[PDB]
Amino acid sequence: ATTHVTATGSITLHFSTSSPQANFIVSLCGKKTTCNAECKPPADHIIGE
Amino acid sequence: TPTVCPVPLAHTPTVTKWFKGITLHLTATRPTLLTTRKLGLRADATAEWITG
Repeated sequence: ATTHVTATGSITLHFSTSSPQANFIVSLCGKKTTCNAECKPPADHIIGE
Repeated sequence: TPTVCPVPLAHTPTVTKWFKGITLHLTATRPTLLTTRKLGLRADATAEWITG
């Protein structure tokens, strides 16, 4: 949900998706930035989690 | 009267990894009941008795 902020710091975030196309927009504080990329299908294909 | 009784926990199975499916390895020394059901609209329930 949130994290400690900094004057010029940087962070890493986890997420999941229903498509391999990682094209979307994401909001931090009140501002937002776009994010585009390609994700690949996994090897394992059987899990109940 | 009611009470508490013990029952065996049979040899649990080895699970493979199959494309849109699974293949299992059941082991038993006596007839045992097994079953499964989907988790969506269509139950697709199934049951069986396994001897060995």
